Amino acid sequence: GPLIVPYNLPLPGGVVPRMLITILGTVKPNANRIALDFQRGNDVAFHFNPRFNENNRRVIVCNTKLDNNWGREERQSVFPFESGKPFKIQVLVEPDHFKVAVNDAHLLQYNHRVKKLNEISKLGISGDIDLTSASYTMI
Ligand SMILES: CO[C@@H]1O[C@H](CO)[C@H](O)[C@H](OCc2cn([C@@H]3O[C@H](CO)[C@H](O)[C@H](O)[C@H]3O)nn2)[C@H]1O
Ligand SMILES: [Cl-]
Ligand SMILES: [Cl-]
Repeated sequence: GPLIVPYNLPLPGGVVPRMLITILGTVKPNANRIALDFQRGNDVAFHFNPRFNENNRRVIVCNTKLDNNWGREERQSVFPFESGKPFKIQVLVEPDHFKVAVNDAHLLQYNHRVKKLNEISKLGISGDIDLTSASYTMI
């Protein structure tokens, strides 16, 4: 049975290198967006935002939100998600960046702008997905 979206996954004591977060789900048909939000309190340390129809293009927007202001976006035109299809997102925390693979293929990395990794204590998962699983493990 699917989890309820938007879904909140506590990250006890924040994130740390060698921490692997795995999100399993299926994209809804005619999906418009997906969002992962690694949060430090109200701040979003790492925002991972696949957009299925931005001016008829598919793009993943990544960014950080500090004191309610979004920063400079990082955009990646490789777009492995497809409406209707099951996906696996793996977010591996490394010393200098978040490393994201989708369906076992490296997708992008996002350098740490928020430095207090052990305060990034919650992951919000939202958008047009049926969420199957969300978990973490130390590798
Ligand atoms: C290609 O240009 C863009 O096209 C967009 C529509 O597809 C919008 O018009 C953008 O400007 C408005 C905007 C800003 N944002 C926020 O960006 C955050 C990450 O930086 C987060 O994703 C945040 O949720 C989200 O609302 N969303 N829309 C515009 O810059
Ligand atoms: Cl699609
Ligand atoms: Cl910080």
